[PDB]
Amino acid sequence: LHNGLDFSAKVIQGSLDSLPQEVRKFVEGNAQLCQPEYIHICDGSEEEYGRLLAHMQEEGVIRKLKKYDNCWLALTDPRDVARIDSKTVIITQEQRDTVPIPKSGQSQLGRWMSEEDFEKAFNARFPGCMKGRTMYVIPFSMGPLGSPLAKIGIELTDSPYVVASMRIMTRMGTSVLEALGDGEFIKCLHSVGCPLPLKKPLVNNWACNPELTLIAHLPDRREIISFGSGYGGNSLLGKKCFALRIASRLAKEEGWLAEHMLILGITNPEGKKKYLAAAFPSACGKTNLAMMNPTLPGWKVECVGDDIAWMKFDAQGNLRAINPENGFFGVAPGTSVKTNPNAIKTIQKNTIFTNVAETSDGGVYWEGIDEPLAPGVTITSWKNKEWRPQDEEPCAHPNSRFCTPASQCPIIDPAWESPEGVPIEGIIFGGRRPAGVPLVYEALSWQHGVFVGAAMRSEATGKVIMHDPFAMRPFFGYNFGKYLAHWLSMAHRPAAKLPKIFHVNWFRKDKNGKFLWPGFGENSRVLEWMFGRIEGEDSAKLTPIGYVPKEDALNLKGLGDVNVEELFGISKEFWEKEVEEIDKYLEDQVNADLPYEIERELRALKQRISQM
Ligand SMILES: Nc1nc2c(ncn2[C@@H]2O[C@H](COP(=O)(O)OP(=O)(O)OP(=O)(O)O)[C@@H](O)[C@H]2O)c(=O)[nH]1
Ligand SMILES: [Mn+2]
Ligand SMILES: [Mn+2]
Ligand code: NA
Repeated sequence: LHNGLDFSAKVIQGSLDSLPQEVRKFVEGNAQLCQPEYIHICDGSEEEYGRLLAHMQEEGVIRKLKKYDNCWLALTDPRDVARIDSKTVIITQEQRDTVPIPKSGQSQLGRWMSEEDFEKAFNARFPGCMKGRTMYVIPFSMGPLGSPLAKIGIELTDSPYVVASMRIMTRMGTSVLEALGDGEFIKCLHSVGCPLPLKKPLVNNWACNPELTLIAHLPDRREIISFGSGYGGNSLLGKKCFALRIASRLAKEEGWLAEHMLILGITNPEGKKKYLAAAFPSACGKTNLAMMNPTLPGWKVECVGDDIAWMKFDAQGNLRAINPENGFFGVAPGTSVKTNPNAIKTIQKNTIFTNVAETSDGGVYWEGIDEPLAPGVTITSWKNKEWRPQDEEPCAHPNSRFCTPASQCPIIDPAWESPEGVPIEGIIFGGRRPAGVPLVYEALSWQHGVFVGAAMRSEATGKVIMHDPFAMRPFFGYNFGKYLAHWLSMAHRPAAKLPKIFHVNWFRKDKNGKFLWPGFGENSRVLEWMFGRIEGEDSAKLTPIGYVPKEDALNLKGLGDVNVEELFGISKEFWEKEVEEIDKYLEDQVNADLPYEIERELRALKQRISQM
């Protein structure tokens, strides 16, 4: 009767008419709601990318890092990398489907919001929120195009930084739209929450709305709706919202697993290769392991992924894993030639850095780079101030990131994009435990291994030790007890070849606070032991917590005087306290949804400890 709800006049790249019907409805419906000035349907081309970077550069949104080949630096409003799992929620009809109902306290395992409450929140945020801005339409694949394990999303965003970063971290553009056709997709809606004219002053040329920041997941509607943050997991909606929260619920429904795991391939000196997955929390070194440079001669490690694993048993019973990401969104501080040489070589081109320091010669700098600068070279911190080594403040934000293409990693695995995925033979859990937990132990069974994941604890970074089951505490898409049952159910599947489960601790300290294990490339010696155990080698000693390496089973040559007594010590007094703490945690936090098999493993461990 007038123009309908036809936004064709506002399209500045692409065509609404060429979009699949349901994608068009999603775009136009949100264009009506958010009132963007323009619509840009991303094609994923190199020209689109380069021009958007130059535009952001011209506006002061990012700076070019002149030392490198096509690298860039964004400095955020410091409010936009504050703690916001308080503002991260999942909407379902029933709270219990999202989190177990705890016995004593508040839940640590997720944060539910009612549908009613969410609709009020949404109505208070999104209407007119993109006024004066371009709505970018990002078609993206999580996983290799045409992998039967891949899933597709469409992200609408008003942030060019999100567009640039999603090109790196996902497969993005016209080829995705063509692969999608009329199939299902996850609807991803994002706004920085700063319509023009700006109602509040812009800090550091970084649009955000901290007071209204809210990151919502609606698994029954296949929707992620995120408002007010331009940063990381809040804005790149593939990264955690899709990769873990939505995907874990899809996995539950469909019979697969979505996990906070690296995936690596390891080849021995006789050419035999195995793939392993490992779940460690933030600050516990997944990215270091995934890209490891092994010290043991004749061994090779190659990287499939450093953060997310989507895993499904195939008809032959093999546990096939893909990396659903297209890049590495890695913590910058602590990355050096020493700790991650392969990362150092990946990130010197075509990489976007956020919240690190800049050197006067146009390079990057951060705590732990271990790379001295020439006299006269000066440093600008992530707060855009002159910075000196003898100051209180760090030069980079402690969780600042690089965002780099996976294809550039010099040890990227030749099957990192194989659509069928890679066959996983081992799953590793671990965190930071300064006391009591040995370097490595092996679980006694699948059920025991699921308990080991469930019981994971890690020192926060007096000190505090917190539970982080499966390294998924921030990320469960649904009730953690039901997740445990889902894991346990894999054992009753036809022909499943259940991988061996291990627990590691890189972080045990002696009584003066010194690390007992050197770690990093030396962890290859632990992987050698795991490799042998998967192969059935008689290299294990039974203990109350699981199997540990026999005396002399680990290759310790070249390590000198490693204190093996302390590094492998298992104390009854420590483990008595441990099991009690785990018992109380699971009772409180999982309560009526704790599977029988987990409670049984808890009872069994308590019993074996009692007989020490
Ligand atoms: N002592 C020791 N520290 C390690 C080792 N591997 C990694 N680290 C430490 O782990 C930290 C880096 O881990 P992150 O990159 O935060 O961990 P991540 O698991 O990749 O975290 P996300 O990217 O947030 O998922 C640094 O403090 C490293 O020094 C190791 O083998 N030994
Ligand atoms: Mn990482
Ligand atoms: Mn992570
Ligand atoms: Na900035």
